[PDB]
Amino acid sequence: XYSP
Amino acid sequence: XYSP
Amino acid sequence: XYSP
Amino acid sequence: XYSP
Amino acid sequence: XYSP
Amino acid sequence: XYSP
Amino acid sequence: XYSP
Amino acid sequence: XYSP
Amino acid sequence: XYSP
Amino acid sequence: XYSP
Amino acid sequence: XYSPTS
Amino acid sequence: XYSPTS
Amino acid sequence: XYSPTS
Amino acid sequence: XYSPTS
Amino acid sequence: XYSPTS
Amino acid sequence: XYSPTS
Amino acid sequence: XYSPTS
Amino acid sequence: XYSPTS
Amino acid sequence: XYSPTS
Amino acid sequence: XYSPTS
Amino acid sequence: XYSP
Amino acid sequence: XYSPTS
Amino acid sequence: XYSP
Amino acid sequence: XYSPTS
Amino acid sequence: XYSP
Amino acid sequence: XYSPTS
Amino acid sequence: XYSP
Amino acid sequence: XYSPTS
Amino acid sequence: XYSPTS
Amino acid sequence: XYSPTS
Amino acid sequence: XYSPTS
Amino acid sequence: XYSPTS
Amino acid sequence: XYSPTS
Amino acid sequence: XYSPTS
Amino acid sequence: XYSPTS
Amino acid sequence: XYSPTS
Amino acid sequence: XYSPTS
Amino acid sequence: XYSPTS
Amino acid sequence: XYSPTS
Amino acid sequence: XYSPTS
Amino acid sequence: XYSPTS
Amino acid sequence: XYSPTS
Amino acid sequence: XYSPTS
Amino acid sequence: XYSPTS
Amino acid sequence: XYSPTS
Amino acid sequence: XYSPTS
Amino acid sequence: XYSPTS
Amino acid sequence: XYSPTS
Amino acid sequence: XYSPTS
Amino acid sequence: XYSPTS
Amino acid sequence: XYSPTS
Amino acid sequence: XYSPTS
Amino acid sequence: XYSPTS
Amino acid sequence: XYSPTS
Amino acid sequence: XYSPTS
Amino acid sequence: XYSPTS
Amino acid sequence: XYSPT
Amino acid sequence: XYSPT
Amino acid sequence: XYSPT
Amino acid sequence: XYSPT
Amino acid sequence: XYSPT
Amino acid sequence: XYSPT
Amino acid sequence: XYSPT
Amino acid sequence: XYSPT
Amino acid sequence: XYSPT
Amino acid sequence: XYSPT
Amino acid sequence: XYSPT
Amino acid sequence: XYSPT
Amino acid sequence: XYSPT
Amino acid sequence: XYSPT
Repeated sequence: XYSP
Repeated sequence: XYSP
Repeated sequence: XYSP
Repeated sequence: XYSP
Repeated sequence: XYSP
Repeated sequence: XYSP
Repeated sequence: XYSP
Repeated sequence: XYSP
Repeated sequence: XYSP
Repeated sequence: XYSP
Repeated sequence: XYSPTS
Repeated sequence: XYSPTS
Repeated sequence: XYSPTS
Repeated sequence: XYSPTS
Repeated sequence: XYSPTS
Repeated sequence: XYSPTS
Repeated sequence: XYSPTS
Repeated sequence: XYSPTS
Repeated sequence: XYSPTS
Repeated sequence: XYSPTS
Repeated sequence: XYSP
Repeated sequence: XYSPTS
Repeated sequence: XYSP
Repeated sequence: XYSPTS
Repeated sequence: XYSP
Repeated sequence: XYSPTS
Repeated sequence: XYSP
Repeated sequence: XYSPTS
Repeated sequence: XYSPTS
Repeated sequence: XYSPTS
Repeated sequence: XYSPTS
Repeated sequence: XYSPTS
Repeated sequence: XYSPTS
Repeated sequence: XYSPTS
Repeated sequence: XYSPTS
Repeated sequence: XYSPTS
Repeated sequence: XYSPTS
Repeated sequence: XYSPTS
Repeated sequence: XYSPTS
Repeated sequence: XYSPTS
Repeated sequence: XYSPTS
Repeated sequence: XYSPTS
Repeated sequence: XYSPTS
Repeated sequence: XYSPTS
Repeated sequence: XYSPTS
Repeated sequence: XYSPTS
Repeated sequence: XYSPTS
Repeated sequence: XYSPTS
Repeated sequence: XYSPTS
Repeated sequence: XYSPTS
Repeated sequence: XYSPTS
Repeated sequence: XYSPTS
Repeated sequence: XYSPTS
Repeated sequence: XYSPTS
Repeated sequence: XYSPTS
Repeated sequence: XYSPTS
Repeated sequence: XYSPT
Repeated sequence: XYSPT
Repeated sequence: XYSPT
Repeated sequence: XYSPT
Repeated sequence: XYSPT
Repeated sequence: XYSPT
Repeated sequence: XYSPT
Repeated sequence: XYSPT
Repeated sequence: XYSPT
Repeated sequence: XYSPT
Repeated sequence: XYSPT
Repeated sequence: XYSPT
Repeated sequence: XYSPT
Repeated sequence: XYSPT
């Protein structure tokens, strides 16, 4: 997986 | 996977 | 995978 | 995969 | 794949 | 694939 | 493939 | 392929 | 292919 | 191919 | 291929 | 292939 | 392949 | 393949 | 494959 | 594969 | 695979 | 796989 | 896998 | 896997 | 995973 | 796995 | 995992 | 696993 | 895990 | 696991 | 774990 | 596990 | 596709 | 396609 | 696809 | 297609 | 895909 | 197509 | 995918 | 995926 | 994924 | 994932 | 994950 | 994770 | 994790 | 963790 | 962790 | 983790 | 994780 | 993860 | 992941 | 993932 | 993924 | 994916 | 994908 | 995809 | 795709 | 596609 | 497609 | 397509 | 962990 | 983990 | 993990 | 993982 | 993963 | 993955 | 993946 | 994937 | 994929 | 894919 | 794809 | 595809 | 495709 | 396609  |  |  |  |  |  |  |  |  |  | 010019 | 020019 | 020029 | 030029 | 040029 | 050029 | 070039 | 180049 | 290049 | 290059 |  | 390169 |  | 390189 |  | 390299 |  | 290299 | 039917 | 039927 | 049906 | 039938 | 149906 | 029939 | 249905 | 349904 | 449903 | 639902 | 739901 | 819910 | 909820 | 809640 | 349910 | 269900 | 269901 | 169903 | 069904 | 059905 | 059916 | 049917 | 039928 | 029938 | 019938 | 019949 | 019959 | 009969 | 029985 | 039985 | 039986 | 039996 | 039997 | 038998 | 037998 | 036998 | 036998 | 035999 | 034999 | 033999 | 033999 | 032999 998760790359905000 | 997930690339917001 | 998923590329918003 | 998925490219919104 | 899918290219909205 | 799919190109909406 | 598919090109709507 | 398919070209609607 | 198919060209509607 | 097919050209409707 | 088929190669139209629609 | 099919290669249109829509 | 299919390779349009939309 | 499909390789458009949208 | 699909490899567009959007 | 899918490999766009968005 | 998916490997974009966004 | 997914391997973007954002 | 996911392996970006942000 | 996830292995970014932020 | 999670990479804010 | 997660193994970044921040 | 979590990498603020 | 988590194994960063901060 | 947690890496502030 | 967690095993950083701070 | 926790690494402030 | 936690095993840093601070 | 292989043995599609209908 | 291979042996399509209908 | 392999034996798609409908 | 190969041996299409109908 | 393998034996998709509908 | 190869040996189409009907 | 394997035996997707609908 | 394996036997996805809907 | 394995038997995802919906 | 295993039997995810919704 | 195992039987995640929602 | 095991039976996560929400 | 085991039966996490929320 | 075991039955974490919130 | 060891956590049985015999 | 070890977590049986014998 | 090890998680049997014997 | 190891997760049998013997 | 390993996930048999013996 | 490994997922047999022996 | 590996997924046999021996 | 590898998916035999021996 | 590899998918034999030996 | 490779898909033999030996 | 490769699809023999040896 | 290649599709022999040796 | 290539489709021999050796 | 090529389709021999050697 | 050891699970004999 | 060890699961004998 | 080890799964003998 | 090991799955003997 | 290893699947002997 | 390894599938001996 | 490896499929010996 | 490898399919020996 | 490899299909020896 | 490779199909030796 | 390769079809040796 | 290649068809040696 | 190539058909040597 | 090529048909050597």
